[PDB]
Amino acid sequence: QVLPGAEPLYSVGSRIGVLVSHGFTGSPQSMRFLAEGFARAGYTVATPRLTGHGTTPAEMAASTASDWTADIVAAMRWLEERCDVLFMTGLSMGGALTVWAAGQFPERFAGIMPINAALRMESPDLAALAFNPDAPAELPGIGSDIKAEGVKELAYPVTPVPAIKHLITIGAVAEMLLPRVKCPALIIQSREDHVVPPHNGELIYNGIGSTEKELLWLENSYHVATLDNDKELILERSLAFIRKH
Amino acid sequence: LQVLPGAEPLYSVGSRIGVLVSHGFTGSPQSMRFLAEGFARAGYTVATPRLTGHGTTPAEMAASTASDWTADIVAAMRWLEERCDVLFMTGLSMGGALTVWAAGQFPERFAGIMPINAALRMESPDLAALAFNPDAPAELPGIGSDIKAEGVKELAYPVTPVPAIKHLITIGAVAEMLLPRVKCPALIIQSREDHVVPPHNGELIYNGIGSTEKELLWLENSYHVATLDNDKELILERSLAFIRKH
Ligand SMILES: [Cl-]
Ligand SMILES: [Cl-]
Repeated sequence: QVLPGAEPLYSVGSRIGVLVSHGFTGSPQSMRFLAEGFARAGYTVATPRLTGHGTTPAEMAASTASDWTADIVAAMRWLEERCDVLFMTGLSMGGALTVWAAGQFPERFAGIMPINAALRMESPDLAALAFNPDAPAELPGIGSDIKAEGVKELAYPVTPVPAIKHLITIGAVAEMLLPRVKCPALIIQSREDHVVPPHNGELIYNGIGSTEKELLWLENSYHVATLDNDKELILERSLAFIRKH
Repeated sequence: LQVLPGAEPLYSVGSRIGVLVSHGFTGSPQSMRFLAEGFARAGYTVATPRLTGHGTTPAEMAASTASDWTADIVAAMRWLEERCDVLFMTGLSMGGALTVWAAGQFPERFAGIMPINAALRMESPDLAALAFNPDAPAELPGIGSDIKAEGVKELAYPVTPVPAIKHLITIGAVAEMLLPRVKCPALIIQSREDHVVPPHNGELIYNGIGSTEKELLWLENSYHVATLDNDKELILERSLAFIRKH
């Protein structure tokens, strides 16, 4: 059973496609505005629901980084059916999957837009839960770090402790893949972010092999930027980035 | 399954002070045997485990994970705690990343650690592109015996099983992120020249741990599998010295 509001978005338009990925404990709700923005400009758009997300925390507890990378591949194949040119964007772990897909399939994307990508969590407490034989099954949730007032994210209200190692793994693999990324990149990072360190944007800008790259700092959003004050700016810049690459 | 000849674990019961000795990815206890026997002849209780999927077949290793390997280190820690009041841990490559992981994960538990050429950051795009690759082969060419001393052989698999690669990187990253939590005394042993794991890994550890007592020992005459190499004697001697003094 899919929680209401967490369903995936598949829209068919032109032969230019965009893959949009949400992050860890979240769902396609956090990406909907953006996804809709691209479909409305006429692009084909795949915004998958990642395995164990938008259902229950227990399901997520049993999900892995192999599932999630397979979800991105499956969405790339859906786009390659409909499309000649692909872009990918994503929030947080979705932004790490974006970097991962572009390093993994270096010739396949015309461009990427990672947003607050979670390559390095830099958290000793989080690392101390990855393989803790004495840890609770769940902690309090990671959701709704948003500057704009009265705005809600559909995400689990808790963090499933067995899934934590898989977040850290996707980030690590994406960081090591950075020099293999060569497509144009628009790296969007919140200047203040209380979930993923802002330095991740510099990390990406400084490590990729792309010759065409820009680091765009968001001044009016925290972590969930795609639902925040800068959501419209993200859409505008990303539409211009698509149009020009 | 049958354990390969030479790949048997080493367990030795001795005093109230114990040492957990961990080998690395595609390797086996044989690469740690010289060190482990040394600590046992000195009278210490010694656990040198055979990691899940290792010293059997590359197919069994393909089915083994980082949850398996950290659970192996946890059970060796439990075996030592039954027999011992004080614990140390040492290990080579992924076993040295596991040594960092256990000292960060259980910060009061160890009196000291000696990671050797610890594999926290492989810094290899080619490896990272095998981690979740839907088109990769089942096996690659092996990583075994990067050894400066001529003639010396390591008992490690002759191939790298591709699916196990994601777990190597996971352990290294979790260890790296735990570094500020490592507080016990540390002897970080690193080969100055290493064709497997970047040498800068020793600096990374030295600079990131919270330990007030720490030493970086650079090995001038060994490559990666230093526990088998020209500097093996120096490593045993300084590790025994480190144990007596902490
Ligand atoms: Cl995330
Ligand atoms: Cl290793």
